[PDB]
Amino acid sequence: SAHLQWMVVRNCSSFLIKRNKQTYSTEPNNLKARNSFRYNGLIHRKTVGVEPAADGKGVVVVMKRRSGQRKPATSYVRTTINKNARATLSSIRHMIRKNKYHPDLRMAAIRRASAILRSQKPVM
Amino acid sequence: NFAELKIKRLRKKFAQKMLRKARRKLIYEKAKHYHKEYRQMYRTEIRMARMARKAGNFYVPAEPKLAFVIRIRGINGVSPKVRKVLQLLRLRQIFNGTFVKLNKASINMLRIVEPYIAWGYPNLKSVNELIYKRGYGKINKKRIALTDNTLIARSLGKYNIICMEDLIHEIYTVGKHFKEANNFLWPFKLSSPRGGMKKKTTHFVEGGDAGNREDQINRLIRRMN
Amino acid sequence: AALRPLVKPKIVKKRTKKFIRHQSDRYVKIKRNWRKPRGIDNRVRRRFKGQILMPNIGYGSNKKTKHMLPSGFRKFLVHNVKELEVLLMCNKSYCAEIAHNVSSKNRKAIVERAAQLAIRVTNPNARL
Amino acid sequence: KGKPHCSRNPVLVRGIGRYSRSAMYSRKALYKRKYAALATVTKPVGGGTRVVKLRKMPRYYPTEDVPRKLLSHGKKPFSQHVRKLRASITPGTILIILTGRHRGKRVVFLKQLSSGLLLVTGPLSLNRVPLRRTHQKFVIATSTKIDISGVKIPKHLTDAYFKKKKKYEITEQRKVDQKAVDSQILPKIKAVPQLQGYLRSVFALTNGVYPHKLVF
Amino acid sequence: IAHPKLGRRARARIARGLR
Amino acid sequence: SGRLWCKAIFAGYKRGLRNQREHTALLKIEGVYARDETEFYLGKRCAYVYKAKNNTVTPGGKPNKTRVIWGKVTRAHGNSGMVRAKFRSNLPAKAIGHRIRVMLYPSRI
RNA sequence: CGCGGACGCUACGCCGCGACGAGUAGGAGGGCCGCUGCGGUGAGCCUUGAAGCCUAGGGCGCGGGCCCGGGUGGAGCCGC
RNA sequence: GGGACGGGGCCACGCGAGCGCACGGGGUCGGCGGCGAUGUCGGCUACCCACCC
Ligand SMILES: [Mg+2]
Ligand SMILES: [Mg+2]
Ligand SMILES: [Mg+2]
Ligand SMILES: [Mg+2]
Ligand SMILES: [Mg+2]
Ligand SMILES: [Mg+2]
Repeated sequence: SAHLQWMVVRNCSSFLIKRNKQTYSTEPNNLKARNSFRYNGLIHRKTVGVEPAADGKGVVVVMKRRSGQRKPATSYVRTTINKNARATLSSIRHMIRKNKYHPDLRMAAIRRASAILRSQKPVM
Repeated sequence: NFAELKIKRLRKKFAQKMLRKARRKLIYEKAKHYHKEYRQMYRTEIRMARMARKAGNFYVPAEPKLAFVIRIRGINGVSPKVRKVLQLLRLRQIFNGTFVKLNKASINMLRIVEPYIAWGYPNLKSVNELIYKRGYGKINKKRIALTDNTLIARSLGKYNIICMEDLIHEIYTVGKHFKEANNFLWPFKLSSPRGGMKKKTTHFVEGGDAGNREDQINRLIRRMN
Repeated sequence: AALRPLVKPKIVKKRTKKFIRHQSDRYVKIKRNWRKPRGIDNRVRRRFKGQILMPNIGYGSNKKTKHMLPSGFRKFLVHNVKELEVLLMCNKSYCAEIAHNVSSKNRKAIVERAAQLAIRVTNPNARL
Repeated sequence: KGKPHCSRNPVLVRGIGRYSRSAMYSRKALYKRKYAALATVTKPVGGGTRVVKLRKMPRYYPTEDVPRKLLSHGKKPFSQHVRKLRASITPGTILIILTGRHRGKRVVFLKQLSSGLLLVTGPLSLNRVPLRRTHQKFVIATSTKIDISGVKIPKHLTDAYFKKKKKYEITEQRKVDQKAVDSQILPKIKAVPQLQGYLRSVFALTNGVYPHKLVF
Repeated sequence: IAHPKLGRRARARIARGLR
Repeated sequence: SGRLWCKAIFAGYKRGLRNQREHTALLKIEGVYARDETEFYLGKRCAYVYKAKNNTVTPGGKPNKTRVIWGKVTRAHGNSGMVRAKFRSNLPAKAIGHRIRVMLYPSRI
């Protein structure tokens, strides 16, 4: 379940990191990257992940369905957005709001993608 | 329908606005009545000596019912029977002061520690300038100050003591409910005396600071307070 | 002219020197590390006047300005490129400090990647 | 509607009115005043019509914000303070300027500005000190006054006139208003005996002078 | 008039003399 | 074109007998010889002027060789005319007996 | 009419209010202090130079101590 | 009862609406001015030396 494996994963995983009186986490669908109950992506039934495009430009969005939970093959779903700056943030505010799908992760799933759009700019 | 539920919430906001108004007329009237009773209690202790000098007799006033007890000496080198007393008046540091009502059963207790205290009989002003300035409460074994009447009216509502000026009428004229407003007051934290004491050890008679000093203790509260 | 921290608080500290072991300079076999002296004749443990002070806990620092560099950044220790994806969200508070054994053909590709993400690196011109 | 009348009770001390709320009720006559009872903006196109939005959503958030701060009550910006004087300074007195590059010249006071600083104008023929702002704190007041009420000070000169802009060159209006005031002030100080060399010389200490001993 | 249980009608009639 | 300050001879830190607290340094002022006179010298900006080897900047001038340590006068001391002073940085022991200045200009007259 | 509302909560966490702090022999608890080794794990680092030494180089921690830059050195090493 | 023109004080005389000053649940400026490339501005700590205790 969920609270069972948080009581298991919270200290002896391998995606976990400890140095300089700090704590981070390298999960494949995490944001803010830090070990907490709400930002882990392997436990819940519903998970949000925001990644850079495999090409040079764009932002992919890894969702997760509910039907096939134990089938890691077709459990997630990837979409790709390669547009301007406003409507991408609107289509993420809509993906997380108007489906009532895990609404806690909205502002951080906008901040991280406004940092990918800041990132993929041609540097001066 | 969410047309009526708004007005129903506004009734509860107006009923308490009227309850603060009918508590702010009450504290003002309970104060004005006392301001009349303190004139009457000071003048009538003069008038019996003017009529007793018209004839040629004498007017002895009654012995007062309130003393103010300050510790002056330290924690080191203390007699064990003494230290129990100074922990039955709740005087733990140096320079702590309390208010003690008087009787035969508490003069003989305040006699055995004459070398460590300097007690007196306070005036009306130096009760104001100890409640308003250095007066902290005791709420749940803590030390919470006094910035409102509602901090008194929680722990003293069962004695018709709903403000500060009733607690002062109780202390000055010692009412029935003195214990429940003197265990409540945390012990005071006075400062060091300005100018300087004469000599700490000896009695006030031979030029010291200890012992009785019946109305010179307001010359040690205007100095220390 | 740099990467500005988020907020720049006034760092105050309660002691700026070190602690040295008692009778450290008369000998060489005494190191300058701290060892609480446990005699009975002694002057330090019983706090005489004008001697070497001791390390109590009162010299501790405020939890808001603890571990803070003078520039206003905290530190973090990085080996490869893969751990800088950690800091693309926590950016304006913590800084990276590249390890020692990393050779000089990789720092060319780490610092460039750590200029897109707008992450401060404490030692960017290490080897050349 | 209705005119704004002045405040009915006067002020006795700072904070305390002289009338209570009973003589104020009958003074107000509160016996006869009973009381009982945008973002969407459309536009045409020369398709269809488009509805624009005012104050649209951002395009780039930072990775971390800073929180709001609390509210105090009694903190005003500088242009909304009170302005003070000393007791001794009046218009027409004689001052001893101290700290400029005009170190120690005996000068003449005019007025108090709206920002606080003084309007200290020496006669430029005597002390080489024109109309020039100084500060009240740095000025020692020599008890020696002249009459001033027969002047016509211009109304365009203020702090916005002396305030810095950014070598230098003197504007011709400084030469105008300096001559215009000095041609009215100067016959008052010339007609007093032994003053045009007094304003002229400088204050300086020497052996046998202690400031707490002489009165000035 | 003070304690809220009894004098509610007294503050009632005061609300129906103050307007 | 003359002196616009007043003489003041530094005398000692605020010490007890077997301690010392160097953050409050005493002064004597030539002309004053009681505690009743020293109500003129409260809040006056005092200073200290020395000189060194290297060349340093100077506000409104070419870089000279001289340096300063500003300060402030806080309260009286004794019944004779001694007075305390709080400098920003605490003073050296080289100046016991030397000359510091006090100004007058934060006046109250 | 409009499609809008910061931060947080590793619950062994985070935040707030009060009084207190001396200490030998001695007792207990926390140690993201440290050494040498084994199961696990870091798609770890390494002859474009690892351990180890040196240092008037830059810094953090109450402290035990650690980390970085600059020199020598030449083949194996560390964190959780 | 006035005494046949009498001055000061009384928190007496179950939805009223809008505005502003404030000794009011812990500081703000919606205020400014001079110094800056081969000689100068900063660096508490870490190195040598002097002094007060
Ligand atoms: Mg003793
Ligand atoms: Mg004194
Ligand atoms: Mg012994
Ligand atoms: Mg202890
Ligand atoms: Mg060495
Ligand atoms: Mg070999």
